[PDB]
Amino acid sequence: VDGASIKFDSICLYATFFPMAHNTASTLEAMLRNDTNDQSFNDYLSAANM
Amino acid sequence: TDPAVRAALQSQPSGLNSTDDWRQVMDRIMSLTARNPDAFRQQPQANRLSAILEAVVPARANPTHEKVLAIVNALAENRAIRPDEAGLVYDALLQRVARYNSGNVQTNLDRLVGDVREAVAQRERAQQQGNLGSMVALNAFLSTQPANVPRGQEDYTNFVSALRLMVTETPQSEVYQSGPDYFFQTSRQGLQTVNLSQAFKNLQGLWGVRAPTGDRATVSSLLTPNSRLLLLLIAPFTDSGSVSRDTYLGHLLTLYREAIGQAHVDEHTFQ
Repeated sequence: VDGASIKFDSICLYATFFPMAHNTASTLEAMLRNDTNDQSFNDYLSAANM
Repeated sequence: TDPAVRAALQSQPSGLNSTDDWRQVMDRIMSLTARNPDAFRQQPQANRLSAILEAVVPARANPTHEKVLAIVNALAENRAIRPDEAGLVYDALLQRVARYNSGNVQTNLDRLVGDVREAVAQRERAQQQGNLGSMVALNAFLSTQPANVPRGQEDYTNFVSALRLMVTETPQSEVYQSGPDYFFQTSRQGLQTVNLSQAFKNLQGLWGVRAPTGDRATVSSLLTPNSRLLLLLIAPFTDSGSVSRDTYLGHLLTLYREAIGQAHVDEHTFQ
């Protein structure tokens, strides 16, 4: 009720790639695809809210 | 790390002491292990139960990735592709298998991992065994060369056998043909390349007539330096009496053989 307003003119997504030695990156990519080396994550406020 | 593509693979798709080797886990969980018994009896409950639950009913696994990675690694260690190409071709083969899969395909894949393991081992031992390709090239060149020398023949064929023995007995030596000539490199990325065709052409005229003329350095300039290197490389071979002595060629061979000899001997002595 105070006339505050905001518009998005444009938006872009940025990313940063670590320049890895191609053979090392290739072997890492090979290893990371097997089931035994799957990545896992959890969350700090592991929780639930109510 | 390890050349055996099975071993150099299985480091990548595997846990550590999981229920892939069921017998060891079952031995350790009851009491059977003697190295450190009662280890499992005193872990937290969850862990204990979970192993036990894993042990009584094993969980099936999908070994497609393991086999495909094994064959890819075999290709990489055998110079079939570059390592970047290895990273790409792993996914390529994975898609290929996944879009045509069948029990027959898995059977052929196991056959193939066995075959590539054997292939890598064979390639390594053959590369350390003498490089038959050089022998084939040398035999082709010798077929190109004539086998008859009007002045002297025993020395010529003795020298030919000596050269054959030299190329056979030292692996990593290269014999090939680049232009309209055959050559002999004592090592990959190595100096001392001998123009074999030119050396034989020059040496054809010195076989059976340089024995009486060895005392006077009147024809000594006929020996082109390339052929001199060729003779120098065969000093350890063609031991005394193989080439008839009192011959300019024989004299050079004997001198070179004596020189190299004092050297290696003194060297293993060192200190």
